[PDB]
Amino acid sequence: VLLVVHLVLVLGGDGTFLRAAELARNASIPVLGVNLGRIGFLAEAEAEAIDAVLEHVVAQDYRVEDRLTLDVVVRQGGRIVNRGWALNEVSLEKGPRLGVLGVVVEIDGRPVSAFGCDGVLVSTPTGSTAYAFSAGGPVLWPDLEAILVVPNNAHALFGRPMVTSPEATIAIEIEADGHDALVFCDGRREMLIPAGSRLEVTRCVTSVKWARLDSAPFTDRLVRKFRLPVT
Amino acid sequence: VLLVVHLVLVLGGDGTFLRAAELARNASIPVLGVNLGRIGFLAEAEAEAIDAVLEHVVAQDYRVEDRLTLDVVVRQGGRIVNRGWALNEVSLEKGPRLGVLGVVVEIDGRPVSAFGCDGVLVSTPTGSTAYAFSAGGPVLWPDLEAILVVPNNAHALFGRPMVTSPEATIAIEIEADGHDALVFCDGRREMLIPAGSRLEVTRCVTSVKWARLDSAPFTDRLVRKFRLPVT
Amino acid sequence: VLLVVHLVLVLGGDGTFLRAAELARNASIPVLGVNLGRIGFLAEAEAEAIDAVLEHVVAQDYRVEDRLTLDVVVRQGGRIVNRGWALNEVSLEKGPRLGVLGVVVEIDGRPVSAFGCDGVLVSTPTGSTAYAFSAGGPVLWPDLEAILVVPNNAHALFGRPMVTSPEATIAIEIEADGHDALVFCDGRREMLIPAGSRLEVTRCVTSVKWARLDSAPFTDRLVRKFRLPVT
Amino acid sequence: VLLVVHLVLVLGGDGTFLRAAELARNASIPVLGVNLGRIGFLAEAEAEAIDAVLEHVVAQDYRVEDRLTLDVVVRQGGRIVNRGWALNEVSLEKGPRLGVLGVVVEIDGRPVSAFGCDGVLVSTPTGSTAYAFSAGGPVLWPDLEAILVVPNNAHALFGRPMVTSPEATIAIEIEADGHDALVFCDGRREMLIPAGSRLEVTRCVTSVKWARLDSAPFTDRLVRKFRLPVT
Ligand SMILES: NC(=O)c1ccc[n+]([C@@H]2O[C@H](COP(=O)([O-])OP(=O)(O)OC[C@H]3O[C@@H](n4cnc5c(N)ncnc54)[C@H](O)[C@@H]3O)[C@@H](O)[C@H]2O)c1
Ligand SMILES: NC(=O)c1ccc[n+]([C@@H]2O[C@H](COP(=O)([O-])OP(=O)(O)OC[C@H]3O[C@@H](n4cnc5c(N)ncnc54)[C@H](O)[C@@H]3O)[C@@H](O)[C@H]2O)c1
Ligand SMILES: NC(=O)c1ccc[n+]([C@@H]2O[C@H](COP(=O)([O-])OP(=O)(O)OC[C@H]3O[C@@H](n4cnc5c(N)ncnc54)[C@H](O)[C@@H]3O)[C@@H](O)[C@H]2O)c1
Ligand SMILES: NC(=O)c1ccc[n+]([C@@H]2O[C@H](COP(=O)([O-])OP(=O)(O)OC[C@H]3O[C@@H](n4cnc5c(N)ncnc54)[C@H](O)[C@@H]3O)[C@@H](O)[C@H]2O)c1
Repeated sequence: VLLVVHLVLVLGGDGTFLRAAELARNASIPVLGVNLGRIGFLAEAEAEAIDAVLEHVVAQDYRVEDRLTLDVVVRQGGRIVNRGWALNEVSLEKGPRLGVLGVVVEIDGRPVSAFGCDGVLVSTPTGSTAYAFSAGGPVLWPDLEAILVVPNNAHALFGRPMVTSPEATIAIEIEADGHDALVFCDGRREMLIPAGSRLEVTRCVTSVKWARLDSAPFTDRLVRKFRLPVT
Repeated sequence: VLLVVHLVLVLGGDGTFLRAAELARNASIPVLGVNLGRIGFLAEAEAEAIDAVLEHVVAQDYRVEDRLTLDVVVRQGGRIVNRGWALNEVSLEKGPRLGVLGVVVEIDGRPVSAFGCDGVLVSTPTGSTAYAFSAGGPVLWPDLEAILVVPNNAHALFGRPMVTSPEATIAIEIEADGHDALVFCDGRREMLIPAGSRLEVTRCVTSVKWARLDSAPFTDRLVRKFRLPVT
Repeated sequence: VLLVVHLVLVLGGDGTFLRAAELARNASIPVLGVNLGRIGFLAEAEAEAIDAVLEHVVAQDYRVEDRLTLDVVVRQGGRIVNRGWALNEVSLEKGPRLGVLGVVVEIDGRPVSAFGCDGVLVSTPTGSTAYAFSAGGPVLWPDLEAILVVPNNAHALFGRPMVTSPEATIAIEIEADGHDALVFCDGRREMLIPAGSRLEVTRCVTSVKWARLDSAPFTDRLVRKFRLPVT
Repeated sequence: VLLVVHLVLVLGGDGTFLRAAELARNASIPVLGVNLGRIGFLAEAEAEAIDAVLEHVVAQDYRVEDRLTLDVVVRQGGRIVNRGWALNEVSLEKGPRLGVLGVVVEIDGRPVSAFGCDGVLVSTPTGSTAYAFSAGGPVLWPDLEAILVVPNNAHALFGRPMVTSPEATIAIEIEADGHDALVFCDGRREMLIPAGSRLEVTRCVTSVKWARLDSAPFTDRLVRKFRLPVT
């Protein structure tokens, strides 16, 4: 049992959760998280109804559901040249003081889209209401089994989000003649994506573990924290 | 093994499968079909290499996935007054020479959003590439197990497509105080919705049955039928 | 100075202005109105501080901008068979118990896109916050001089809203080979469109006349009527 | 008369054009540009029908139309702390190895939207078919008079593009507690946007000059170069 702060417990926020989640996954030990004042999505609770929280983790009140989390590898011609993971997503991204980045999205070996773009977001349903949400994404209910593909500012006619089945092979091909790209996962863990390389995102063998205290619907979080006028 | 035209076999189009597959639906027997010149999505075989198909119908060579399908009934407080099912999706539609239709959208029995609109769409993943796509909805992998909610011309701040978990219950309550609506199922099977009714879609217990001949990736159908510019 | 209810004065709603403003339209005399409790966009005055308004109607204190309005006629090869005008917009709409409507979209007499759909919308900038908004269209500043094209539930790769120059001619040719459609004007004034017709909208020579009482910024209307979350 | 390369003439592409355009504006001298093989939007011609090009610039075949171009100022409390311009746009942007950037969009002194975001794109109609296009933007016909406001990946419920009248005051307020932001214009001319600062985009007194050789419709460029299936 462990704590990361301002079974796994975390007392802070979404930023700290995906920080939490990293090891909690790593150690196949269910993560648990509670808000510390600052409003954030992923946190099952606020820092106000506390005692019950801790108590329930001692009284053993929660569950662990297989949240899709993704494994990312960059490989240089046959040759895996880098590996990663993320609870939220794998953000393919261009440098900042740079221009449009050339990229090919292939799913299950068919290239579904090519374009110039800020980058590509392949996100879990678990993180469907983040950046991918930012990029026009649909909301995915955390318990789905699927992969979310949402391009980042694509100079293209077609960039409609695609949601494929949990078992497919998403590939971003980085143009040779172009620039080194970037990958960040859940906000951290940058890696370099050399031009000519090729991203490849897939489901990771070990999903992370999500400790539900209130076994209530996503619909209850989603409206309250986003402030949906359900009028 | 029956034949239908514009084991189940059909020589027509999308509405011929929905017609064909309609009857087979009750007769538990997997649907299979050939597109008829003019672009048709769900046809595993086309109006060009039709003959060759036959073999799979004679040797009975293909496989069947239980595609998520949806069950719908309109109810006025505890009184289920009608039910429908769908291959593509279930569109609630306002009267035809009418105006915006009054609405509150509930998911998980939780109200997510209220508004006037053309209406709201509830789709099977396979229907995400039909009406829902046109109406602003994302692409879902056909083999998915999940439900898609797309509001139809919603005079709203937010009408983002929602991809729900198959273990859900989507319900739209129709304004009593206003006009009676319409509901369609696979675009066919229209039904009349009393003002004040409550729409309610859920994962259908009896999937449709699919005759897959050539086990290629969905990205190959999606590309040609949609003619995706990987330009 | 005439009064209409759910100088031109009205005590109703958006469709009461469109009704009121309708007749005044021929009578060249600026429209002015008060919203009636339930949210109404175009009302420069509301159902709360109504009385105070009056002054501007008695002292005749306000000003008039010539809001771009549009002229529409349906023609079958050189034969203009009907015409309409609009405050908000001009929606081509498919038959009501029908299916997708066949279409080629031409702007500047150049074909930009073809498809089936619910239909296509042509709007005055003031109509961009009405149907066109709901149908996927952007917000245009009301005082604009420009025309907005928004396709309505278009089974297409690309149906991006188009904001054209007022010095243009937008034309949608309706499939002959298929079904007859419908066209509306301010949602009212429906017209029947023969299959094969050719829709043609252009900058209307005779703008509507606007009675602006309180010279505030449009962002103040837009915020309250829309209730924009600057949260 | 002057040339920038691989009255103003330019022989290269869109990248070089907005490079061209900078001074050509600066020296109130109409810009003119011709493709040099590499496909790009803004260039009136290709490097294949050349002689006529040059010739027409000597025979004086073209025109100069007042393309909206924008003036940008960043000011530190009353105090203008930096000024800019751009033919395309003013891109408000967060650092790259950073997180969501806090920002308030006010038009004509009413704050229309606040959110966390990659940044804000305020673009001319002249550049409507670029990044703003990337960010979900509508296409604006170059000759319009308007300002385009398109947020860059906003963690917000509402980020609908807004098109206001040419004479309004767009303001992005950079949160104090946040991070220094960035501005790039047409790809160049970076400037630093300190937290607590406040962006302010407006029409620049001197529009740039666009030299039309073929006085044809935008619709002709737009379909050909984008490859619109107008089928
Ligand atoms: N929308 C954008 O422009 C943007 C900026 C970069 C990062 N992000 C997301 O933020 C996450 C990291 O956050 P940060 O601490 O680095 O701060 P940040 O400045 O990058 O902003 C992140 C915001 O998104 C929220 N968030 C994080 N993960 C989420 C999720 N899965 N679902 C819903 N909301 C979530 C956080 O609470 C915070 O409000 C990344 O995993 C990425 O998904 C999106
Ligand atoms: N686009 C719209 O706004 C709209 C309006 C009416 C109904 N529909 C759709 O019509 C479908 C039934 O089609 P129909 O054969 O009766 O003809 P139709 O005249 O209603 O037009 C259907 C169009 O959608 C295509 N289509 C049908 N199912 C599809 C699928 N699952 N994936 C991709 N494309 C598909 C057909 O090829 C055809 O081009 C319904 O499932 C509904 O989704 C769409
Ligand atoms: N949302 C849709 O899919 C849809 C379908 C039918 C027609 N319409 C719109 O209906 C409008 C006429 O409205 P109605 O009074 O006859 O009632 P209605 O029953 O057709 O609903 C109109 C709704 O749009 C609002 N509205 C009307 N004009 C507006 C404007 N210019 N800006 C912002 N909001 C506006 C009204 O307040 C009302 O909420 C037409 O101009 C058309 O744009 C929209
Ligand atoms: N879509 C994106 O993700 C993205 C990336 C950054 C820059 N841009 C745009 O590109 C421009 C600068 O181009 P760059 O040479 O630095 O290369 P770049 O790598 O930034 O890509 C720019 C692309 O946009 C095209 N372009 C530039 N201005 C345009 C316009 N006004 N309308 C239509 N297309 C245009 C260029 O031809 C090129 O294909 C900037 O002004 C900005 O508008 C957009």
